[PDB]
Amino acid sequence: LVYDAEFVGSEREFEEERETFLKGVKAYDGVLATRYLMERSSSAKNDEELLELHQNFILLTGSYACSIDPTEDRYQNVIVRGVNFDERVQRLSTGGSPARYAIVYRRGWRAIAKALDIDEEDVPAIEVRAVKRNPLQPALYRILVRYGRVDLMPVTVDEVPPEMAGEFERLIERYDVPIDEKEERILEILRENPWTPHDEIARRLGLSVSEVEGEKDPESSGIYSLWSRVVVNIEYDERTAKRHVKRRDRLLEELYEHLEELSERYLRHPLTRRWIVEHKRDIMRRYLEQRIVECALKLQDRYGIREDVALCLARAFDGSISMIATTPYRTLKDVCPDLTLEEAKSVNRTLATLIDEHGLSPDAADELIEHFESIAGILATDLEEIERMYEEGRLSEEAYRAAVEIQLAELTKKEGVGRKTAERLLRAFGNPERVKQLAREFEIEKLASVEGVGERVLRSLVPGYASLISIRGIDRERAERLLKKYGGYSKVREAGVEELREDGLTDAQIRELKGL
Repeated sequence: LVYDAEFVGSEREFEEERETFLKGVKAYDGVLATRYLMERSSSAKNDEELLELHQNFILLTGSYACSIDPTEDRYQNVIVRGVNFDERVQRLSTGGSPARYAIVYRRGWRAIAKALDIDEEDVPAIEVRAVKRNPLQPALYRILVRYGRVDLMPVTVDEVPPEMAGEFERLIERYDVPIDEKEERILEILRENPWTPHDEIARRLGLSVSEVEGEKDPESSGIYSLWSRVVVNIEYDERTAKRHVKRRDRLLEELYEHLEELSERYLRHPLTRRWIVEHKRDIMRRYLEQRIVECALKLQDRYGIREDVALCLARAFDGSISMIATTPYRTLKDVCPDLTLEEAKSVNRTLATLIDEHGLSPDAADELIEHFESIAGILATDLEEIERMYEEGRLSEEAYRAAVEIQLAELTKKEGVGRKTAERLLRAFGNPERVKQLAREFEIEKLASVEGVGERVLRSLVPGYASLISIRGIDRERAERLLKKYGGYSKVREAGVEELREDGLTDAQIRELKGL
């Protein structure tokens, strides 16, 4: 399966990027060496200063990865497992660097390491998908890298705020970000355990992994997209960035200094940086083993896949189920030939949705998955872009018709909304998700300025709009004020009487609002 990229930046820019990449590899080797050590014994798995060091390596790994491709244009033709990521990024509403986008994926680093001709080390991996022992809220960790947030990524366990870990919730709240129904379901689970794995969440909510995740953009739906809304609203702080950059280099030497010292307690040979480079492959198969295996038995007992195949797919994808169900049939079959269509539908639900429910060829299905990754990715794409594509004939007739179907389907699924009204809306604002995002943001005048949009469609889209306007004495203009003022319906419902009478609302209105 193809991995590849091409560097198009200046000679001086070229050397800068390799300095960054090579440091990140040095940081990620920390994460691996600490893991090797703790699976050696009982005591090692329970040594406190060992867990703490493990985490500081993870933080530094994240920091250098934020620093890849600062000008958003040093690379082109980024391919991961046969798919061009340039195109992925350009269709997303905020665009951005396809290099950092590629690094969020298991094995994505291969594309970039080719372009930079990295050969100074065996298996020069940078990975950023650490879950159970992550200092930060995991999903958030990934989205900081995607937007190159050198400034926001902390570089020491000590400086990690409770708002990026323990109460990640305050961060959402501080920026008035709109959240949808599905997203509310997710956060429930995370409220008890913020380090709950995505597939486990998926199991307990009866949803596939891709619905849980979403697209790495504000204009989508899932924990990924939710975070993107947030991060894009924090303004960039040039000073912190500077501080982090001068402080980070020294830490990497200090941490390695700390590892050797501790390593002597559990071995007769110390873990020097030299030993690590020496025994790279040896050190990381220990990690990959259990990972691959825990994933092969899952695919058998939770998915009913023959043992030979389960073992094949696990290996190919470095033990990630997430990655497996973002992958088109033909390529899953390409590396695992005994794989039946039935069995592949069992792992990728997106696939089973367009075939069993919408009714397409496996060919058109693989098509849509290739260009847009998932159902969510189709909805995050502008209706007129879709057309432009088919215009120059990149989408097949069967594929083009289907995308148009799924997009309107997201609107016409509702109570009062019809075909042509949904079209005009996508024409005025681009895509469905931006429409729903605006409806949660309560911009009502802006929406009713479109022809076909009256109170019947506002009662269908804007949450708590029906609830508020059906009150006697309140009008549109007024509903917009109050929902914006307090943020959301229930925050009006549960507001204090002093506050609400301050807004000129009478007791008759308040009683009914509270519902007394």
